[PDB]
Amino acid sequence: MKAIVVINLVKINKKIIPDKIYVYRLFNDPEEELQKEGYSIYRLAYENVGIVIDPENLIIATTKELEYEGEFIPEGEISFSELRNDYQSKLVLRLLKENGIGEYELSKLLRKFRKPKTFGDYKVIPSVEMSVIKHDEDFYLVIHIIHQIQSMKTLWELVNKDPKELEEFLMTHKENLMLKDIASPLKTVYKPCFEEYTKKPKLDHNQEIVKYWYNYHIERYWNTPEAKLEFYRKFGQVDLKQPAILAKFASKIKKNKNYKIYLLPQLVVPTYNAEQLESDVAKEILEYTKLMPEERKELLENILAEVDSDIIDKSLSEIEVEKIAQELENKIRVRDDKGNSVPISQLNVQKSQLLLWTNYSRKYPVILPYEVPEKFRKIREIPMFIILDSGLLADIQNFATNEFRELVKSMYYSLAKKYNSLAKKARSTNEIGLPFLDFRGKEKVITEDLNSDKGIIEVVEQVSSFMKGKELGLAFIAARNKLSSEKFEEIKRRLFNLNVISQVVNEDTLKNKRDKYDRNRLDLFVRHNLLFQVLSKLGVKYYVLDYRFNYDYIIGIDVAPMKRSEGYIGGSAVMFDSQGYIRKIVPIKIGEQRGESVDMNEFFKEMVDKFKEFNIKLDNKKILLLRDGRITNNEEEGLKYISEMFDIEVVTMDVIKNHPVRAFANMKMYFNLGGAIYLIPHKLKQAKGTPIPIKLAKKRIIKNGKVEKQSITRQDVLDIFILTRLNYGSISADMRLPAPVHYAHKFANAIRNEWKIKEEFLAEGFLYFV
Amino acid sequence: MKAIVVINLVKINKKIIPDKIYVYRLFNDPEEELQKEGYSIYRLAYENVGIVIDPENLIIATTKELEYEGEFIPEGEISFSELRNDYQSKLVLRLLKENGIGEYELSKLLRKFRKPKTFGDYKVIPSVEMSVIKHDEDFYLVIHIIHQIQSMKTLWELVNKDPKELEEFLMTHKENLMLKDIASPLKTVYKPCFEEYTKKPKLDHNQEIVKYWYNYHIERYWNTPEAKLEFYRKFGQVDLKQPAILAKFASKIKKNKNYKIYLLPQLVVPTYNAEQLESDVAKEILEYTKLMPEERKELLENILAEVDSDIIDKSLSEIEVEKIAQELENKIRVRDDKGNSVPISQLNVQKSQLLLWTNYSRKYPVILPYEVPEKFRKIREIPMFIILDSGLLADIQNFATNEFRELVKSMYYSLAKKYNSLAKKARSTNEIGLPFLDFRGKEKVITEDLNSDKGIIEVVEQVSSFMKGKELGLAFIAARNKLSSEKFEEIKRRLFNLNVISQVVNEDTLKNKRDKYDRNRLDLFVRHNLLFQVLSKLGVKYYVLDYRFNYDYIIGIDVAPMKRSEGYIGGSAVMFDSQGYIRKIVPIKIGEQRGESVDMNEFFKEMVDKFKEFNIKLDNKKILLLRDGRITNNEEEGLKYISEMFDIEVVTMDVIKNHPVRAFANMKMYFNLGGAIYLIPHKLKQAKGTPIPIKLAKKRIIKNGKVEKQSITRQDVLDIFILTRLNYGSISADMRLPAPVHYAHKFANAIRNEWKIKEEFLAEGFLYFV
DNA sequence: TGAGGTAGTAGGTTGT
DNA sequence: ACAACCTACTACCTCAT
DNA sequence: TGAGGTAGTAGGTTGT
DNA sequence: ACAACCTACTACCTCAT
DNA sequence: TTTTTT
DNA sequence: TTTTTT
Ligand SMILES: [Mg+2]
Ligand SMILES: [Mg+2]
Ligand SMILES: [Mg+2]
Ligand SMILES: [Mg+2]
Ligand SMILES: [Mg+2]
Ligand SMILES: [Mg+2]
Repeated sequence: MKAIVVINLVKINKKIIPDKIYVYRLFNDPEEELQKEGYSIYRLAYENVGIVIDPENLIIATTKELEYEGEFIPEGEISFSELRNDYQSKLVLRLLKENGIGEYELSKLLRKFRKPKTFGDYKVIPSVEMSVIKHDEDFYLVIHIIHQIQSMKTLWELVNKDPKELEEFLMTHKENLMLKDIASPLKTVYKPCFEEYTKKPKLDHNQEIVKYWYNYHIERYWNTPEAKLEFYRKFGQVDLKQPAILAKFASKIKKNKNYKIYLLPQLVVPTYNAEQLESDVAKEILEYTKLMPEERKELLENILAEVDSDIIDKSLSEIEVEKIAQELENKIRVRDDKGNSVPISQLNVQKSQLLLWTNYSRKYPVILPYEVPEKFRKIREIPMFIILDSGLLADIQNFATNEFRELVKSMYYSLAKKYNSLAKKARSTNEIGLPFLDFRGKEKVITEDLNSDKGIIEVVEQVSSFMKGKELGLAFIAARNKLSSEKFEEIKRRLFNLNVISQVVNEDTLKNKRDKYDRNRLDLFVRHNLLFQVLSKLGVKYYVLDYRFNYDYIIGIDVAPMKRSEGYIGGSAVMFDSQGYIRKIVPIKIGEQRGESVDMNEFFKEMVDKFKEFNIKLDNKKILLLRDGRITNNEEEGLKYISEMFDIEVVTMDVIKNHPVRAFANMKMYFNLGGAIYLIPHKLKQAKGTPIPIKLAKKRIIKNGKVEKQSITRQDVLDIFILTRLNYGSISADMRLPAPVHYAHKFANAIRNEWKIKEEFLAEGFLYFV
Repeated sequence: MKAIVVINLVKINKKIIPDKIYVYRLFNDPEEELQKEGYSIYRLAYENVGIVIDPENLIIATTKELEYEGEFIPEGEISFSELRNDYQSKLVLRLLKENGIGEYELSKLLRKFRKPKTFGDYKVIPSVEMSVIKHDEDFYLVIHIIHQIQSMKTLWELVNKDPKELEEFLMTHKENLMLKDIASPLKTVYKPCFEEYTKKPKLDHNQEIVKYWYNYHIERYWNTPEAKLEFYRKFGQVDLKQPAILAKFASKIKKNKNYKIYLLPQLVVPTYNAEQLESDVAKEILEYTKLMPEERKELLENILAEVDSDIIDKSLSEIEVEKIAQELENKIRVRDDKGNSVPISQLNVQKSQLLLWTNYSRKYPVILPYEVPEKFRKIREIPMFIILDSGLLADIQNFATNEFRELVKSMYYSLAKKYNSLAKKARSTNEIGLPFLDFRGKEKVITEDLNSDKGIIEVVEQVSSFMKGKELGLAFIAARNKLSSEKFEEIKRRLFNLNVISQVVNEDTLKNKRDKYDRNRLDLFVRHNLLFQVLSKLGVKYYVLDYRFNYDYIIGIDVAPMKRSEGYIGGSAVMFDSQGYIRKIVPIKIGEQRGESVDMNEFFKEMVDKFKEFNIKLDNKKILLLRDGRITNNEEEGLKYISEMFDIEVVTMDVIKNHPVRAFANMKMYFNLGGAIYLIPHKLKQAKGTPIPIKLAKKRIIKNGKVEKQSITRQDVLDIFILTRLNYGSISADMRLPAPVHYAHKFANAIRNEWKIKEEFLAEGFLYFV
């Protein structure tokens, strides 16, 4: 099918294209030839109305003649047609500013129809973001409406000038509080310092220090007789009862991490966080930053109407989109009562209703898991523990215990008996069957304070003592609402170290997610999701795709920052076929690295010993590589080297999720724009908000040490959309990313927290990190 | 016993002690109140004849009145007696320079009796290093004679100006070559850039670039008409046939690692490395930097004789040392023919002659291993592989194969049969016994190019295919001389991943270490060492100490850098007793960190689940903690927190191996100086050189959250000396560091290369990283 | 990389 | 010219009867 | 931390 | 005012007959 | 509802 | 000397 939709793009008149472009080459960084801190090769090319076409060799392209006080050589001339499309778009975007078409102007135009509002102590201000895209031979401007939230009160006029209140404020927001200094014209963000173990802030009470810093702020920046008037009006006199906060830089470009700083809690403001604000106010600050497609369309049309210039057009652009058929969603292969491989279509049911029979067994068909792991043939008995945070009230603890026990016995055991016996065990003897989750007897319910080291030590000691001689166990943790991080991660890591798979539920769910009719029971949605997630963590694949993929492997790659270091960690997820029609999932860990660039040589070496069929078994094996972000130049250069030796053919694509392009409709679709493909694979069930598409770009084929660029066809889009529909963490899931990228992200995040179990469950689809 | 020895210390006249010391406090870094190049708080205190007594708060102590162009406050006055001993010593050292007693003067005085020599293209220059120590109430100056090696030829006049020769030089020293720019007055060191995979340098041939850089060097630094004369005399004209080398900073303080640099191979020199120089010249450059104790004594006495000043004395100092008895070395507990526990004393044999019977069995007693791992009760079968680098000649390959097979069968199997049968298997049935190392049949000898990725892949494939269904194997690798790093480590890591323990021998050993009588056999020393190391890697402890230690555990801690990251890795080694008389070794991995400071909270949490007896079983457990280096303030602060909860008592000591203090004698001894203990535990078997002592300092006791400083007694020194004599990597070993620190270093280095086997052999004494 | 020792080259962290 | 210390790498030299 | 979506705050790497 | 993307964290809102 | 089933 | 011993 097809349709016509309106997108937030406006055409650009061709008269803006420059006639003559000069090219210059520098010999040294402008920051060193001269001495002006902050000056870079990009600022020099910006001030001359130009772009940087070679950052390594310092080669820039300019419209005017270069006005530089250093050393350079002119490399000649160039025409607009000899630049690449990206640089053409960047140059056109730069030229749009010289005609008054800038973000500073369009934001002011927008703020005539949407006014900056004030909620509590914060202000929300609309703004726009502008980009340029070359579709075929015409340039289009992309305008995206965003909001910014700022604080109108300093840290002094927030705690009512009581130092103790400042102490509570600093201590209760220890993890994620940052202070921005507004008295400076750089607006640098700092982080407060805290004492180890004992917590508590690090204040210093000394009048001389505060006097020196206040006078330094006056003298260094506002060094005119006039400016001191607004300095005294904005912040007042030199308050002396205010302590000084120990703080460090939030960034690291300056480096030299011995730079102590003293912050006066009178010239700084908190940045923004809804955790430090009342719920009734956070509800209305939100729902103002989210706009329906119609509101965006009317606002953009008004902005275009109130622009007086020939350069840009007066109406938004319309594009032709290709709709996605409904039949594509219903392409999964579940297994029925007997043990067949019936499509889910021929049961008059949808994927969401997959465990409705376990509570009724009279109105909905009985549906059984498609795949069960191999180690469950020998493993038939699994201990289960219930851990409860002592910070909850007794009624909540009893409710959580009862809910966990009922979930295990009433819901899981029915499936465990209908699968193991009714459909399997042909004559008193079968091999693969669902295990048994004990929870039997006392001393398996642990009630310790999970927010302290002593409680965690006691919990670990108890579980380890009970776990002697065993190899796989399950745990249900009922945690409090305010459980700090580095304690959640610690609990999960120390439980994984004993080969115990854990599932955590927080207090707010146990108190506000009660059922519709029976208000003394957990909601059906939550219970079904919990059972599905536990089954997926135990290695059971409840359904598989009915699609037939043309490749032999599908690999997703992602990179995550380290916890306490300056480095990065790579992670990947690999899906095999062995016929095309059925897939498995195995996570692969790539080593540490210095930047966001995966060493493709070490990845394939690690992907050879973890295999049996090799990458060159008998003939050429085709590999599909989806990259979260973009394929860097080093990754592409290192793929030709692998293709030279291993004799494989790689097809690489880039998946992007943060782009300013929007389509003003609510349906699953895709369209081709600027050489890339924008795909909306999901539908929004909430009233307020606009769906964010997925950008597929830069498809290329590498073989025999050669790279050939290609264009994305319809089959690739259909394959990506099909891979989108494979989620093992939620039955009623409508996600955006494809499965390999989605699970590579989670595996990288798990490695960041050093969550490893046995290295042998990973090979058979155990997904503890899901 | 006792003796009197001469140490390189000279007394200092008390008249130098200052009368009045001023104290000042700054408000901001002098690099920011003003704008200089590298001005710091330490340079400011140096130029005012003073020290920095508080770096965090910027509090400095000065002798003169402070002359500063910024903001500061005087904190009052202080007397010399109120400073700590370290700051008193630093102040006295600073005051020694104002009287002409500096390194620049004493080095010039020394260079009258030792002249700077020239070997090949390098120059060796003597110099001195000076320190100050306060022993009881008098200050002593420590003078240490060192040498410096510099290059008198640029990179241009080293390759005879042939660009191809320059390419060969750059490619053959790719790993460890650095270039220092001598045309600059900062003498900054750079590292050349190379192309990935394909290797080869990164040169740029362009006359304009070389002209610009040469003129920039002339203009920026030597900006006087006179200086250009020596610039033209030193380096010559602007040579134009010289390419430009791509290079980056060797350091990282500047950061911003996109700042490429172009180096002219005419203004830079190699720094120094004996790998790039002829062997006959490297032999004579060495043996000139090493001095016997007598030469050092005469040189220092001459230096003191030719000093005209009252400030320092005219003769070296004499100290009273306590000798170490011979009986202490012979305190190991080996096990005899029957299987008893006789001390090695009652056999008329020494530790080195521990396997002389396996070749004679008629002149020396038969000696059996004390301990054998528990996993060998079930394991009775071990595959053995022989891997040979294809870069060796055929005769060397055959010799290596024959030597490995003979080592396994003639030497090991005799022990394996005398232990398993003659002494064990009382009635046809025993449990613990030595396994069998196959090398059975062909297809267990692998000959592939180990310097390339293809050869490593093939080797891994073959070993993994043969290793199917097994759990422990052994490998002997015969590698070439020039085997580059990152290939050795890769081979070891990929072999460990298959649970194969490897031992590597290089080509130079197989060609020059032939036996005395039979020149077609490997030397006895090398063969015995190889067998001992293999046995230790397999978990067999051939001997244990006869000492009785007063503590329950001994823990050694070390920190190592990361390979591709900016971070650090902690490692530790723990020795248990369970009675005080016997010891086991278990390595413990501490997590990643940002600096050289181990998180003591996470270490003890990891040391609880890896235990069974806990740190608080029934009563107080004493822990001894030896730190490689020094205990940082954060580590000490985090130990009181642990002592508060876990109810343990920790005794911490600092072990230092790089200090300028020397004793002019050759015997095992120790003495007390400046509050620290200097211990010489080994004897030098080479003619040239002086033994380097071990500095034990800063003993302290932590319990109930309280820290009490203590003094090192004789029992602590005896314990450290006894722990020194426990090495499992060499039978004829006389090392310096204690065993826990020595093995913590190796475990940290192994973690740096990610060498992990199964996490279950680690807990029971396997030492694959030794 | 037989392993330990004594010699060099370069760089980093801590201090409190 | 900020002291003390760590780390990585390279080279020779000696070991038991 | 039921899991996914849409909204904010801050920071980093790549380009070639 | 260097684009164009990634990461970490926080908050609400909706889900299957 | 602090289990079954064999 | 590209093994035993059971
Ligand atoms: Mg990414
Ligand atoms: Mg990700
Ligand atoms: Mg989860
Ligand atoms: Mg260390
Ligand atoms: Mg070490
Ligand atoms: Mg070794």
